[PDB]
Amino acid sequence: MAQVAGAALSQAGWYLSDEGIEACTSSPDKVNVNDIILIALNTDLRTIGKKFLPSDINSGKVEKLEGPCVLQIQKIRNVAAPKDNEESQAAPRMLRLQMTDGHISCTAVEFSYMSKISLNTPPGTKVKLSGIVDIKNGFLLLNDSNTTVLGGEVEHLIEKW
Amino acid sequence: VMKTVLMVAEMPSLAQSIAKILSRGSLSSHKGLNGACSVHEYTGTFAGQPVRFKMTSVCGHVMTLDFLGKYNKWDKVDPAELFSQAPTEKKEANPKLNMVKFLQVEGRGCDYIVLWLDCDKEGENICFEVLDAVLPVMNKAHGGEKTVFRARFSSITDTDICNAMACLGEPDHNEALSVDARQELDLRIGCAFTRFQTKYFQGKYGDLDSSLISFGPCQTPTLGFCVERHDKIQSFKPETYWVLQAKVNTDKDRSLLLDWDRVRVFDREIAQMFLNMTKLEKEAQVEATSRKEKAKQRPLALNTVEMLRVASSSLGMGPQHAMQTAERLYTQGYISYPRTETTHYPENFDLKGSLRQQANHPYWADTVKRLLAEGINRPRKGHDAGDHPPITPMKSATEAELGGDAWRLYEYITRHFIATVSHDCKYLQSTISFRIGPELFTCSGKTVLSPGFTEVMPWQSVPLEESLPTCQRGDAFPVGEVKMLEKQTNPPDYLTEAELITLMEKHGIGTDASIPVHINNICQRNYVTVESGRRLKPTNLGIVLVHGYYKIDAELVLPTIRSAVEKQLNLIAQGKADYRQVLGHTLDVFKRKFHYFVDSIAGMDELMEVSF
DNA sequence: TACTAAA
Ligand SMILES: [Mn+2]
Ligand SMILES: [Mn+2]
Repeated sequence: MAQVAGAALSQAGWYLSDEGIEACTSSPDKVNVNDIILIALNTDLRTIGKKFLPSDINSGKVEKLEGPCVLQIQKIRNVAAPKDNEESQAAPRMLRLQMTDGHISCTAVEFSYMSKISLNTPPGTKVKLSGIVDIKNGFLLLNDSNTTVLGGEVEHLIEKW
Repeated sequence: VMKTVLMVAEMPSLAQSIAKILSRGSLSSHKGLNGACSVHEYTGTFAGQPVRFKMTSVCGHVMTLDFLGKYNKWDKVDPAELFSQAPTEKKEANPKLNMVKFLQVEGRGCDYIVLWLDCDKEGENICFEVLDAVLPVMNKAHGGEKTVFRARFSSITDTDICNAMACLGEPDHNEALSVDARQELDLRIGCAFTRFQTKYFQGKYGDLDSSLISFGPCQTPTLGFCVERHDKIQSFKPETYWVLQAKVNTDKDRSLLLDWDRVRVFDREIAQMFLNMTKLEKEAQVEATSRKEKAKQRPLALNTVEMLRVASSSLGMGPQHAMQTAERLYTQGYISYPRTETTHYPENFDLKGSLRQQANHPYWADTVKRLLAEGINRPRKGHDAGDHPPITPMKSATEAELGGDAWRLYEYITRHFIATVSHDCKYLQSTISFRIGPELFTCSGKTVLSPGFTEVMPWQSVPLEESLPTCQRGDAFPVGEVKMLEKQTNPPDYLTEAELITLMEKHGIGTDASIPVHINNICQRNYVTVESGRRLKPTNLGIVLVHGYYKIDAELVLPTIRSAVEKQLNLIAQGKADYRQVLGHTLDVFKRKFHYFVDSIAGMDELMEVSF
């Protein structure tokens, strides 16, 4: 059922629009949540996702983020290194990730070391944020135990730069 | 009725030393026609028969390669005929010293020749020049017995020289051919490019009239290094750091300035958030300690490159001036040969005696006596290129005896020698890790246990710092005055002589005796000026020249074509190629490059116009 | 009038 599929996506962690799931379905003969997720993962989020991230998260006020959800990375920059020398090893590696759900954009900082995310991460990949995530001064604090990479294959304009 | 042998050395000091070693105290010496070389006589046994000996020397190269007269006029030859339609002949160098006639008169009656020349690559070329000079005069062969010999040696002692005299061999022709090819290529490139550039820029812009614009396989890359450093300096965008530091006032007497684990943050908001989550705390909790033991390595044997670098950095002397001072000290009899590359003391060196001679100076008396009483540590093993032994002191000296310019060089040399012979430096490093809320901090300190060469080289010493307080994990200390500091990146400064020498050695541009010459040449041609701190700053002429070279054909400036050409020339040295073939191919490719260059000078003119 | 390099 459509309600069953939507609920399944709900506990899975994907918050997608009704028109998004209507557009992303293969054929309404026998639909499977697994194939829906697999085919949606390879597309852009701005056209299929919904609005679940609360407003004002860019600024303060809000303190904690609840729910696993799914976010899309737009850009990654190594904060602890200058722009000219991005391969310098004079500092511990800190990453600032610009994340989106299609409507509101947030910013996250690598509090601890994570190996599953690198500087050459293909833009457009999807991340799950299971657990309770700390919000400090409008910044999402990311740890290795509360971030999971779901992969991503969306057309890359990064190669141009 | 007994035959005579003739032995040629590359320098009179070497000739006299080898003659005195091989002749057990019996040596009759007299001057010759030149007045700059001496002839030594002795009687010995060679090839199983009694023989008279005659030892002499030649001052470096005997001949250098130059064009014929008609093509040395600069105004009657097109600077493109120099590549393939120009004969070249060898002409005497330093004509005041009649080397050819001296060798001819000294070798009138000899039967065997032994070449005691340097084991360098050009030693074989000098060997064959001497053989060309002497061979048509020697008294026949009287059968198939061999008359040409060559001895391989690297150290001037008793046993090494005796072994060299017992292990003779043959000379090599391919190395001489390689050196000749290198000489011909260098001449036919430099004299072709320089003529065209000088004759061009002296006819359009009058500001640089009566000035010489030179091109070569070394000067151009040397200038390129400096102008490329200038390019980095000009193309720089400063940024803004944000560093966080905190102070801990444990034991109510000391204030430790902790260092942030994360060294820098480039985002103001992230730095502010870290500061916000840290400053409202009144405790600092220790997490871990460390008491690792380390060691500072003693310096290696002295080398000409290291001596030049130290003279330029600390003593504040130019490379040419330092070389002149070293040469005067060597010829007066105070230091060894000042142009070596080896960084490895020979196994038969008299280290104990050389250290024992300098046991009366008030500066080193205690250290030398302690070393001689408690034994000497063996020197570090290093490169053993068979050129010459490293630079070591040879006689005692005092500040009154030597001048105020050579005394500093002698002091540095003897201090380096004692440091190489001496022990190592041991220091205990202590690091203490603090936690103030989420973040981490570290505090580091050093404490020396047993100084080694430090007392001989006080500038290479670990600084004295207060010992870190004792603390075990779980203790808590009061923390106060945590704050955020803002810093900006600093642009790099112009190249120094030490850095330029390091780069030239790394890229294989220039030899041991060529780096000062090239630096002085690029300074004299007004390409680069010398400023405070021994820094080389490019001028407008150098900048425009290198930029035009890059725009037209970069292969003339990049510091790898010299290495590629050396690799290509090594083929005939190893016998895997042909001299004519390699020389023709290289000359053809460079001629094509020159023809592409000649009809594209407007690219350099358009940059010359704005400058001048 | 020189030039290039190398002992
Ligand atoms: Mn030599
Ligand atoms: Mn050499």
